[PDB]
Formats: sequence, C-alpha cells, structure tokens
Amino acid sequence: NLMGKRVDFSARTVISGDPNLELDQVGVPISIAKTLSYPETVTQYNIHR
Amino acid sequence: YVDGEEEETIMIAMTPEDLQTRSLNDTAKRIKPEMSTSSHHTFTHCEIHPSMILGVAASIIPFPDHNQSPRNTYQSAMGKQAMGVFLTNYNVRMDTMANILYYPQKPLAKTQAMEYLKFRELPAGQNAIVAIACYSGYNQ
Amino acid sequence: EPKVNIINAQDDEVELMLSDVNLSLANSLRRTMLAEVPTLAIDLVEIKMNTSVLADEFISHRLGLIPLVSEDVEEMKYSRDCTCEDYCDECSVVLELSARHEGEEGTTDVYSSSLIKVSGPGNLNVGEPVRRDDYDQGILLCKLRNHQELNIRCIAKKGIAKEHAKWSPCSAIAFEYDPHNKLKHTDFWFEVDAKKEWPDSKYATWEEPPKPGEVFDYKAKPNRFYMTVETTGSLKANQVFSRGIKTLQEKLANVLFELENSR
Amino acid sequence: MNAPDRFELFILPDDVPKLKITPDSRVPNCIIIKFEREDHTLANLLREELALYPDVTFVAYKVEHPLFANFVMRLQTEEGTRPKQALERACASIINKLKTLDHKFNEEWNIKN
Amino acid sequence: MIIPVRCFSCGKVVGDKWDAYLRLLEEGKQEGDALDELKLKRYCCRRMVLTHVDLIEKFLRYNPLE
Amino acid sequence: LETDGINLAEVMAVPGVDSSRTYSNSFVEILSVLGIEATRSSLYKEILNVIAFDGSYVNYRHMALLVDVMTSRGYLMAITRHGINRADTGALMRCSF
Amino acid sequence: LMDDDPVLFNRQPSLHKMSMMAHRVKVMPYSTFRLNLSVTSPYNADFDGDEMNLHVPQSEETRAELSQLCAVPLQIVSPQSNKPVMGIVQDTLCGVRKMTLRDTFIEYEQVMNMLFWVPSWDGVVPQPAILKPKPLWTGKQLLSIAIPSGIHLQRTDGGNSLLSPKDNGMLIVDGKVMFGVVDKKTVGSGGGGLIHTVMREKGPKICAELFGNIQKVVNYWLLHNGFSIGIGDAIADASTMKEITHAISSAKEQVQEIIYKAQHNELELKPGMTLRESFEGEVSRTLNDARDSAGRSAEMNLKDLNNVKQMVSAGSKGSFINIAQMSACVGQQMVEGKRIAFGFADRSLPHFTKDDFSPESKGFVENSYLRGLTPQEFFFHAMAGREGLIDTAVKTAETGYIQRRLVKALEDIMVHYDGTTRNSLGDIIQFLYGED
Amino acid sequence: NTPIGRDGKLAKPRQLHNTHWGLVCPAETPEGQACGLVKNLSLLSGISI
Amino acid sequence: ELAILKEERTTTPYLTKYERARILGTRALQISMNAPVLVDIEGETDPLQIAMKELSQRKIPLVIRRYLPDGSYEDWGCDELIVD
Amino acid sequence: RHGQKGTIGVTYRHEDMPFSAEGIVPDLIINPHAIPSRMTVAHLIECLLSKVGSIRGYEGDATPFTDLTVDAVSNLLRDNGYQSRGFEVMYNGHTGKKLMAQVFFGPTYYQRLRHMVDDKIHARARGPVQVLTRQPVEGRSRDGGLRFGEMERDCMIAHGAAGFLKERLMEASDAFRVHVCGICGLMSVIANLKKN
Amino acid sequence: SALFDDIFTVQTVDNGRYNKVSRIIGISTTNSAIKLTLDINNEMFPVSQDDSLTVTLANSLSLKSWRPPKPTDKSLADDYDYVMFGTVYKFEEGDEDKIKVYVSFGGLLMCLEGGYKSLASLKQDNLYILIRR
RNA sequence: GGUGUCUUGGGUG
Ligand SMILES: [Mg+2]
Ligand SMILES: [Zn+2]
Ligand SMILES: [Zn+2]
Ligand SMILES: [Zn+2]
Repeated sequence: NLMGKRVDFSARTVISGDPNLELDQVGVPISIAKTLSYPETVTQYNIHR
Repeated sequence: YVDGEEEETIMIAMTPEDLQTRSLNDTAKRIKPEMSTSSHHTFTHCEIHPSMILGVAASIIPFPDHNQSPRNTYQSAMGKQAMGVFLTNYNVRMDTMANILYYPQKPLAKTQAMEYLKFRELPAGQNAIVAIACYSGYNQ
Repeated sequence: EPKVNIINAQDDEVELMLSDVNLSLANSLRRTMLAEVPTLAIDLVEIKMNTSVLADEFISHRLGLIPLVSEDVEEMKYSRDCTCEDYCDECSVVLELSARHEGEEGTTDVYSSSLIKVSGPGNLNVGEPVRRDDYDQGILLCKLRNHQELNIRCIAKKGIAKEHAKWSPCSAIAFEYDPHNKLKHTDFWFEVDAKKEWPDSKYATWEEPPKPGEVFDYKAKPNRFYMTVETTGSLKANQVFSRGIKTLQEKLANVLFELENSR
Repeated sequence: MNAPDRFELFILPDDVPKLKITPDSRVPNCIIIKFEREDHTLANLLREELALYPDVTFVAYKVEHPLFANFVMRLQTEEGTRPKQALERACASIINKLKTLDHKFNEEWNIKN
Repeated sequence: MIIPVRCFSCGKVVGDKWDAYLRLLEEGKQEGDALDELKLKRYCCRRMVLTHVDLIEKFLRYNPLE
Repeated sequence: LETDGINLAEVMAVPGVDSSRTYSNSFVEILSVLGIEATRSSLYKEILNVIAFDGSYVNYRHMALLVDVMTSRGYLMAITRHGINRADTGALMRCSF
Repeated sequence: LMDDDPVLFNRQPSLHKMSMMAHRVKVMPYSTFRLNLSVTSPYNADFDGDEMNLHVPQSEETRAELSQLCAVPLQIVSPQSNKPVMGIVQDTLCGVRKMTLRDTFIEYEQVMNMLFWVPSWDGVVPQPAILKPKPLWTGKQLLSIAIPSGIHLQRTDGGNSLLSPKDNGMLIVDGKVMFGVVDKKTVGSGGGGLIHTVMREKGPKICAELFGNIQKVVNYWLLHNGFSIGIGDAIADASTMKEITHAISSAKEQVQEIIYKAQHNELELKPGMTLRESFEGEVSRTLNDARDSAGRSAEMNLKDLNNVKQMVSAGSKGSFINIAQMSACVGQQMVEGKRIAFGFADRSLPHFTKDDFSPESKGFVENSYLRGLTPQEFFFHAMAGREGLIDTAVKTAETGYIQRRLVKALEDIMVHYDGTTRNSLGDIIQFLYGED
Repeated sequence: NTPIGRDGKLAKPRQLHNTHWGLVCPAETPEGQACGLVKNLSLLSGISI
Repeated sequence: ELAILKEERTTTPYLTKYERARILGTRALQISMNAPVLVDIEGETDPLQIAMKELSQRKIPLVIRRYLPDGSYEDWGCDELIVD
Repeated sequence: RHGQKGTIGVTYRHEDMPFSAEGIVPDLIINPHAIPSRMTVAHLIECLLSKVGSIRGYEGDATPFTDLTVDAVSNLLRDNGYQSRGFEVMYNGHTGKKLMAQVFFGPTYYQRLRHMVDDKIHARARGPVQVLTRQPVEGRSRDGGLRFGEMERDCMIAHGAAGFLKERLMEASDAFRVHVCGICGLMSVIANLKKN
Repeated sequence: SALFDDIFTVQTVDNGRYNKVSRIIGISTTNSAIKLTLDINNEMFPVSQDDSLTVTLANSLSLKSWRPPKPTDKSLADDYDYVMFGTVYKFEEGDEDKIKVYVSFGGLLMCLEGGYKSLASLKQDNLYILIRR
C-alpha cells in the first residue's frame, strides 16, 4: 500500500503492431480515449476549443 | 499389462517390423535404427503402436514428431482453450459461461487417435486457407 | 483500341481475354466487380416466432447471406437517400418466411425457396430468391421438428460489397496475365530446374513460348489479361461485367464533377 | 465496441469534401490531392493513366492507413500544363476507354449468344 | 452445425449442394468424384463441403420444450 | 598452475612460485590475506567473468559501483538483509525492504 | 484523451528503465493498442496475447516530465551496454537485405511511389543508376533516400577490398550507400551501426524519424516484392543427404572405437577428470562435431534463393543451428549437462539392451525435423525440452529476487553536484562517478 | 497431481523421467509452477484396482 | 549561512536534463494559470511550447537552487545556465 | 495445432487480399518469421497434406511415427496439377501485378481461443475505492485501477521523474490531509474546520 | 567534351554471384596495363567474353530533379548503348604510375587503373559511363 | 447519492 498501490487514470488492453505509426506514437482505442481524461485549465488560448 | 517395475525386466520391440532385422536406400524415409551392437536380440514384448504414449490433448497434434517438444507442450495447453461444441445439449444447460462455434469443421489432416477422442464428431476449429507471406507488415 | 475476346459464356460465368488495356484498368475492373456493384440482400429481419434449435441471429446471418435477384436494383434507392422516416415501398423489398412441422415423425427442412415476396416497388424485377431451375429447392436455412415454428419478416435493401460480403455479386474473379513469364515479373523458386517443377498455365497454348535464342525484352508491358467472372445467380455474368464498367464510369464522372465544380 | 461503421468507407459526410487540393511549394507547378472515401481502385487506375502522359513528370499515391478509407496523390506536370487540367484529361480518357470496352463486350456477347 | 450458405474464402454458394452431396455419397461415389460432379473446382469450395460436420441432427434430438 | 581447494598464504610462500601474482577465486581469502583493495579487484574480476562468460557486455561503471558499495566500509558487505540492514540509514528504508 | 497527448506506456515485468516509456497518443478504432514494431524490443513484447498499461499524467508538470525524460526517442541508446536497444526488426530487416542486393532494380513508377512514401523526402527524384536503354534505380538508392545527409559509415567484413566482390562490408558517404548489403550488422541494435551513428550526430528526433522512413520504404517494396517460406526450403538434394549420412556414420564409428578403447583399458584420461568422465566428454565432443559438420554440409547446399537462408543471412530470425536441426540432424540431447541417464536399470529405455553406450541409446537424434524423429528420439527430445521448460519456469524467481536485492541495496545512490557518488547517509561510495 | 508444492526449488521431481514412457504423456504439462507436477495419463494407461 | 557567493560557484554551468525538464514544467504550469508571457507568441498556443520558446531566449524568470550534500547550496538564474 | 498462436492485427476485404491465378484469396496470412527459429516443420507438412487432401477429396493421415514422407505427398500434389512443394504464383491485390516471390499457400486447421480483446480492455478515470485503505478497488469487473508496483517505482526513479512518481502515488490514489501537533508530533489534533 | 575515351577488350565475365549482374575485366587495346573492372546489368547490356566495348567517361551529357527524357531533346548519350550514373568514392593516387579510381553506380562498382596522364581528369564528384557494342 | 472480505484450483504475458 505504500511502496506500490493501485492508481486511477490508467488503462490496459492487448497490444498490436502497426507499421504505419511513428516510433513515439501509440494507437489508443476510442472507448479508452473517452473513458480516460485530462483536466485542462481554461485560458485565453483554449477557450473556444 | 506391465507396470513401471515390471518394465525393468522386459525387452520391448518398438514396432512389429523391428522383430526382424531388414537387409532400402530411401533418401526420404527416416532410417529405422541399425541395432548392431547386439548379435541376436531376444525380444519379449512389442508396442501396440508407439503413438499411444501421447495423451488426450497431445493426440490432436498432426505429426508431433516433426516439432520441437516445447511447441507440442504449448499446443497441449492452448487446445483446451479452443472454442468448439463442448456438448450437444448445450441449449438445455445453464452454465456461467459457454462458447459455441457457429460452423465447426473436422480437420483435413487427422491423426488416428481422434477417431477415439471424438474430435471429428465435435470439432473445435475451422480449416482456413493460409498464405505464409510478408504481405503488408501487419502480421509481424 | 481496347478489345474483348469471349472464350466461354454461360449464365453464371463468362471467361474472357482482355487486351490492349493497362493492368491498372483490368485490376480496377476486377476490384469494382468484386466490391462495388450494388445488389439486393436481406438487411433487416423481424422475428415473430422462432422455436427452432438455431439462435435468432444465427438464422438472421443465414438469411442475410441468401442471394436475391437484383436485375432492376439500379432503379432502386439507397435506404439512406430516401425521405421516408422508415423504409418505404420504394427503397426496400419485404419478404416473408413461414414454416411449421405438423406430425410426430420426420424433419421439415426450411429452404430459401419458401421465402415469399409480399411487397416491393413493382413492377421492378427484384427481390425473388434465385432458383437454379424450376425444381430447385434453394439454400438450406433451418430444420424443424414437432411443434417447432418459424415466422419471419425480412427486409431487403440495396448495398455494395464494401459494406458487407452478402452484397457481393461475384464469388471468385480468376485473373492472370503473361502465362510464359516473358515479362519476368516473377522469379521461379526451384530445386533442380524451374521449367520442369512449375505447372503450365491453362492459357499457355494461347501464347508462343519463348525461344531459347531469344533475349530479354525491356519494352514489353503486360497486354493480355485472362479473367473468369463468376456470379451467385443474383446477377448475370454480362450484367456484372457491364455494371462494373458503368460503376467505374460513374466514379470517374464523380471525380470529374468535383474537380470542375471546385473551381 | 470500438468498431466503426462499415458504410463510413464510402458514404461521404456532408461536412467532409470529396476532394481537397493543396499545392506542393517545394517543387514548381505541383499539387497534392486528398481523396476522401476512396481507395486503391480509383487511385491505381488514375496513377497508371497519368503516368503515360508526356506532360506529367511525377505522379504517385499512397494509402497511409488501411483502417481509414482515403488516399493522397501527388501530381506534377510541366510548365505549360496545369496538373488539374491533366487530371480532367485523364478522367475523360479513362471514361472513353471504358465506354469503348463496354461496346465491344456487348457486341461480342451478342454474337456469342 | 448446419451447412454454410457461402464459401468462406471466395463466396460461392455451397448451401444448396449438401443434399446432392449426400445423395452422391449414397450411390457409392467417393468424395472427390462427388465434389467434382457438383462443379466445386476451387479447393476452398471443396473443403467447405468436405469438412462440414452436421451437428443440427444431434441438436434436433432433444424434444421441443413447448 | 591451477589447484583444487584454497590456501593462498602458504602457497604464495612456496619457493618457485611468483609470489606477486598468485590469485584466488575466493575473495574472502583475498580480503583475509591481501587487503580490501585487492578484494575489490578480485570482486570485479569475478563479476566481469560471470557476466561476460556468454559474450554479454555490461558497461564498466555499473559493476564498479556495485563492487564499491560492497567494499566501502572496509569489509565485505553482502547484498542481503544481514548486510543491507546493518547500515545506519533510517528505519523506514530498512522496514520497507 | 486526444491526439499527441504524452502518456506513459508500460509492460510488466519492468526489468529496466526502458520498460516504461512516454508515447504520443493517436486515437484509433478497435480495442487494441498500436505500437511501432521497432519499440517491441525494449519492451520485450510481441503480439500473441501481451497486454500493456497506459498511465495518463494529470498536470502540466508531469506532462513535461514525461515528454522531456521518458520519451521513446530519448531511450534509443541505453547505458547498460552503451549501444542502441531499438533496431530494425522482422520484415523491415529481411526486406532491406533483399532490397539492397546488388541486382535489385526498380522501374520509374514504383520509384515514384516509394519516394512519395518517405515522410521526409525533399521532393527531388534522384538520377537512376542506369539511364539507357531503360531508366532503372537500384535498391541502394532508394534506401539512401531514407538516410539523412551528413552520415559516414565504414565497416570491413573479413578483409574485403574497396571493390567488394561479395558486396560485404559497408561504405556510406554523405548518407548514400556505396556498397554492402544492409542487414543486422548495419541496421540492427549492435553498437557502431547506422542507428548509433545517426543518434550521435543528428539527435534523438531525426533518429526516431529514421526508423519510420526506413520502415515505410522497405515495407512498400516488400509488399510489392513478396517473401514466403515453404516445406521446400528445408529440403536438401540427394548429394548433400549422402554427405550428411556419411558424416553421421563416421561419427558412429568413432564412438564405437572410443567404446572399444574404454572397454579394453586404453583411454587417455584428462586432468581433474575420471576415466568415465573423460569417456563421456570425448563422446560428447565427437557427436557435437558430427552434428556441426552435417549442418555445415546442409548450409552449403542452400541456394541464395532459399528462403530460410535469406532469413538467416538477414539476421532477422533463425541461425545456423536452426538450419542444421531442420535439414540435417537434431543431434545430441542433454539432460542436466549429461547425456540421457540410465533411468531404467542399466539402460535409458526398455527397448535397448543393458550397458549399451552407443549414441542412439543415450540420446543422439540422427534424423532432422523434416525427416521426423523415431519414438525413442522423440522421447529423448521431449525430456530435453522439458528440462528447458523447468529451467525457464524456475529460475525467473531467483533472478527477480536478486534484482530486488540489488535495487534495494543501491536505491539511495545518486550523483551529486560536486561529482561525488553518495548514499542516503551522505557517505562517499566513489569520489568521481565511474572514475571518469 | 504430485503434491510436492512450490516451496522448494528441487527440479528433480518436475523432470520427465525414463520410466514415464507409455504411462504419462511426455508433452502435456502446465506451464509455470505446476510444470512437471501435474501429469496426464497416456491413452493406453490404466490404474490398478 | 548556507547560500554561496556568486564568485565561488563551482557547479556545472550547464542546465541538466532534470533541471531543464522541471523548469519547463513549472513555467508551463505558470503560463496555463494566465501568467504574463515574455516572448512574442506568434503561432503556438500550448503552454509547454511557449515555455520552450521562453527557455530558448533566456527569458524564464526562475532560479535553480542546487543543494550540495553538506546542506549548502548555489543559486543560478535560468538565463545564465547554458542550454544546448 | 503447432504452438503458433497470434492475434489479429488487421483485416482486409476480398478485393484487397492477394489472389492466385484461380481467384482464390486467403482467409489468413501468417508471417514467415515464425517458422525458422521455432522449427515447426509439422505446420508446413500439415498444410501440404491438407492441400492434397482437399484437392483429392479425402483426409490426410498425420499420425506420428508412420511411414509417410514429404516426397510422396509432393508427388501426389504435382500429379494433381499443382507445384509439388505447395508454392503458388499469387498476384498483388492493390495493383494486380505478380509478386516477385511465390507464396506457400494452402489450408490449415486453426482454433478460436477464449482470449478476446473485448474481455480485457479496461480503463478507469475515477471510481470506487476500498473501505480500509481508500485506494482504487481491484478488478476489471469492479471498475478497479491498475497497480503501480515497486518495479514501476524503480523505473520512474531511474528516469529521475520525481514529480510523476509523487503524482501517481498521491493525486491518482489515496491522497489525504491530516493535522499534526507541532510540539508532540502525534496526529492527535482535534480539528473543527467550520469553527476554525 | 568527354573525360576519358578508350576501347576495351573483355577478358573475363563472372556472373556467378548474381543473376542480372556480371562483373567484367578488360585491358585497353591501345594502352595495356590500363585495367577496368565493371559491374553491368546483363538484361540491359549483355556481354560475352572477348567482346570489344567502346567505353567513355564524362562529367555531363550536355553539349536537379530527374524527369523522363523527351524524344525531341538530344544529349551525349545518344551515340551509346549503355549509360550509367555513379559516384566517385575513392581516388587512389598510389604507386609509381598506378592510379585507381573507384565509382559506385548506385551500388554497381567500377575500378580503373592506368597511368596518371590518363585518369588525372577523372578526379570528379560524379561520373557518367557510356558503352558501345 | 452511496455496487464488501479471505483461501483452493485452472490459465494468459
Ligand atoms: Mg507474448
Ligand atoms: Zn424509402
Ligand atoms: Zn470457394
Ligand atoms: Zn501535541
């Protein structure tokens, strides 16, 4: 519980190979992309988006 | 019948042809062993068939004598996880989980043991047409 | 300049040699006939009573895989382009299947011939399940015992093979060129001799084998293509070929339209 | 559960254009065309048609991902010719060739009947 | 379970040939000859019919429950 | 010469032997006979032999650090509880192991 | 979650720092993760069931930490053995070997497609190696398009001249390959190769893009070329079979002579070794060299069109032992370092007579995988494979314990701003890190 | 099932043995901690009553 | 007492990878909280890229305090450490 | 049935797949790099036998330790009008051009294993916690979280990412607030936040 | 407008290693001790032993993005049968009057010995090779 | 607005 613990904001699924991805790219399923989230502070450069 | 202890005292011929030494030259068929050290063999028993040493799961494998043994072990493990038709009354049973293949097919290459294992009556696979190619890089 | 030479022509298949066309054209035609020629297939099933051993979606998959006559399907509308909130009489064909076993011995087989066309945009010649003969029984669909019943109302719609294989008018389009490997597009694997170990093409006698004194030619391109279109009875072979050509024409016309009207 | 619809391969949305042209500034008189909702069937046909014109210097296409139904095509032409004009010329030529092919097939099929 | 309508590999209709195949096997013809006569020429279509196991006969033996 | 068993001090004395080059594969013996720096050298030699046996190559600095941690106190500190937990570090580190 | 977000990606067990790396997100359909295939080596992953975890940083500070410390391009070179850990693997390798052969030529249309496939192509079509009577490009030109400019590489393979009759070695001038088949020795993860050179001269970003450029070009070319393997690639002709069987018979005669010498008290002992242990060592030497010689014959029989030979020569899968075991002889089976023990009373199996020391009795498999093993040979090979499986299953726990103890022993050691290497107590372990 | 247990790294009882011929399958055994301890009867094996 | 005078600063003049990573993260977080931006923002809107732009022009108004193992420390402004 | 397991990487339609001159397209394309180092020769032999059996309309016998050989099977295959080693000339689906290499082609018996991706795919943003520890629960079925164990901590320490480690272990997990006595250092401080 | 004109007599041709590529050795007919080793495409320019090749080396074909040639334009290559483009990667100003030049024609290699007075002008960046007969 | 705990056995990586 202290040296290691279970954490939020994580995902897991089987991996596949993709010759058409860049080296530092990972393909993320849409369902996982929608289940996970990132909290983004509203600023005067991202308010419209 | 012989148990392990009695097996110590007997001399088993491997195949019914081994009971007599043959006098060949087939570049394809494997050389049945010379067995030259011993002048005259006095056999006491013969195997009914050497393939009977395998069990239920290993008997599905075609030509297991052309494989390295770890692959035979991996198949023995994986064939138990293969979707098929476990029973014909699966529709009147209520189990936690059940998987039934739509269109089970018997295998085109078959071992004699599967006649006794009912693998041709309740198959657990399908004969796909397979090419072996580096086609587009998505099969690496 | 393009030329066609039909070698065999029956209702289900046509075998023809195509010449004086680029290989890209022939392959585009093969792909279009396999994938983009519209047909009619059952796309929506409504179960009333299904007491057979088979599951509802098992039977639905089989019914979706039944070939239907699609001669007039081009005069029909895609169910996504009709103003009707629900498929109307003009963008869909409605079929009925009713089967029932009475008696306490024997098994009643449910065949595709038992499908009955009820509505559809008449008098268009679409919808009927394809029969080989007058006496054809069609495809096996299910089997029924005592008191087992099947009551199904299927909807058929217009689609192409890209969306789902059940809309493919073709089974296998055999396609080859250069039987003698004069162009050297392949390089034969061998153990002792590559000429003995490789079987001849079935169109080897249609072209002169290379002479031993001959040298390699670096100007020759592929020019003759031998292809055998087969159908499932939903469309005829000449209909499949002509509508594949027309579909390719209309795709090219769409491209031309977008180019001109983007100016 | 993550499988997209099988009709998004060919059905063009209303907010998605069929065709979009941008110029390649690196080399003179070149353009990059993105075809939406198409695949190798049109691409290879157009590419091998355009490759045989004298005034076309570069032509190529690719399908960057098999799971997305589009391709992108690079086409260059000589100074006088415009790549767009060569594209209509190629489309019209293939249309005429297909029409001739259909006519000859129909005549052959009628005689074979 | 029950004979597939189409051939998996190419899509030829094989679902209308199972009964003819059984009748051919009844009159003594061996499997290759029966598949030849039904005009199944590609080995994909042939293995569709040659490897089918008809399990619906076994499922139909349990009495209808209504 | 190679020999079964170990007696470094007495064999080193035997006349006819190069007394300045006799080596032992037991670095505890080296420590008892030759000191701690020779112990460090012997320890690195053994670890390099074990790793590079099969053609694997580990960069020098990592094994140098490992042998420097084991000989820093003046005596051989084993990589075990009995070695690690006799340090003067905090209680929470030792308990976490 | 959206495109280009940095996320930490991870596979267990996490044996080293390159098992957890930061990736940019690309959203895709289906429920499976997608990985470029060159990063499967540091993860030790493959695509037969494996699963990996994805962790999303929840602030801007952790995003910056991931993108500036854990990103994949930054981990190409490892400090474990100061060599790259990511290389070119599988088809991209085999395909580049086939594509950069001297007699590989490409026409204008495939050249144009391949050029357009390179993401970093500058839009200039290189002149063809042949201009008349027909423009043809060689595969070396198309691969040189992928390599960045300003790259020089030089390698000598068995003392080859600058004219390289075998096309071995390597010479790269200004990023262009002059000669040399490109295989594992050039684009593998070994040190001194092309990947290490581009990493050291151009940086991690350009080196990361090199993987993609080479992968795309070679994958397109191999898609339109093709590569396969069949049962015929493991079959040797009759003369090589005669050579192999003659070598095996010669080794059986040698073993019988050693047996006669041992039985008539004529064997020459070895230091620190018993007469029986000397006998066993000599027999094992003889039979191992027998298998190696038969394998050498089989390898020499293989043509340059043999697909197994192409895979081995590329260095992308398989080795000489694989060819030997598939085509010539499986050879001798070992259980716990020794030959097959007399598990029965004075014999290995009950189909042999007592005290039979011949190679067949104690686990020599004379056949190849193509020919098929006999039941006795099958059982002995099964015993050996079982030994391997037990070892694999049982040693991983000792190894994990050892690594845990090492980590706990060394966890508190850091390089400090004065250069020293100290533990948590502040005690000095080294006055300068690595002594350099 | 042989009840040796995983407490102990003795690889000897996990090993395929010469006397196993004809009695237990030489290939079918679980991977991991049950390797060699869980055995499977050969097709013609039989247990005395 | 523990601060070191600007003359006897004997640590490296180069921004390390960890210092660079943390400086960029902190500046990005600050800018995302509607802090003023010193560089001219032309095209980019991502706070991390803006922070990178500020870092390159030596215009990040932060200080790295490098603690030594004896507890003392040296102070270095971001604009005077050297960025590669 | 020869230890050759794998997952589907992609799917292609009928017109995109490579075809032989008879118009046959494969159901399945596996990679050649799985044969050499694994030495599953029985896989190839069984593909050849299955091809012959399907062409001649019977079932091949693959019982181990029989007198069957590859040469006899190849003789049969060549007598049936096919390349005796199971190679075929196939064409590229995208372009119709011949492939420069020939492809080992034929039927093989495959199995549908119980491991599907849709039974494994799991994501969690926030969810139920444990009663005792207040940490994410364990289990895909319970909408749990993934364990960031000790070796993951070792890898983050090697990377030097201290902030990420602190954020994993605190804000993505059981973060809490307590009040301590500045004098006695016990968490025995009674706090009434609404009364300050 | 050419850098090195000469006629060569082909001595040996060892196809051996390759199928579309053969390496040839030839001494100049007019000035012996001038050796030429060259890899050539068999299918584009087949060569037999003892044949006679007119070999030219030039730095240009005139009298940066390659485009297919028109019929209407003319170049130096119009009078030859086999034209290749290559990169000089080694100029061996070696022994007394042994001068070796190394050219890579996209991986097809060439070596040319001879006196300094013949190959002095062959010290270029890129070289064309042209062949007749 | 709040979907509980521990052991045994069989697998996947
Ligand atoms: Mg795996
Ligand atoms: Zn309507
Ligand atoms: Zn078929
Ligand atoms: Zn207090």
